[PDB]
Amino acid sequence: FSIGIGDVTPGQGLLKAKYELLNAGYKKCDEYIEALNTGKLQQQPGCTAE
Amino acid sequence: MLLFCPGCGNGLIVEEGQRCHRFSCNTCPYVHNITRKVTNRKYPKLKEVDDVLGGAAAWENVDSTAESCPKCEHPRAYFMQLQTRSADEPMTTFYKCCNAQCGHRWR
Ligand SMILES: [Zn+2]
Ligand SMILES: [Zn+2]
Repeated sequence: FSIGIGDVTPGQGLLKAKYELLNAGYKKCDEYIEALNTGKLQQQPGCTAE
Repeated sequence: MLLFCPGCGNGLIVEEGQRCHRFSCNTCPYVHNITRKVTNRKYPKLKEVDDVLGGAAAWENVDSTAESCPKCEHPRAYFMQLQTRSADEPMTTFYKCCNAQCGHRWR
């Protein structure tokens, strides 16, 4: 019963999903940054704009 | 408001004379008769209005021949103008549309 660097290596099924998920999250965060800095942000109840 | 003596530059106090109220120095003879209306407005900060109008409030600003909202092109929407801070602010305009299978909030 052994462990190794091939037991934590990511295959091809992860290095394509990770890129798309990082791009989707970064673009939605950039959209919320742009919607806070230059106009309307639909403010959640009980907090400030930031 | 603080007002200061042109002579010595100490702080003036308001007192009453035989014909008028006066701004008067405590350390020199200078007095200034209040002849006419003088004022100083603070304009403090009012409450938030964001969570106060939501949820079918008692709005009233709707009028005959009012404009339809721009998305639905129906007059099934309220619109209002309010000061958000003190009343020296120019009033901002805001509107919300509520129709069947359609919820939106606009500016
Ligand atoms: Zn003085
Ligand atoms: Zn609507």
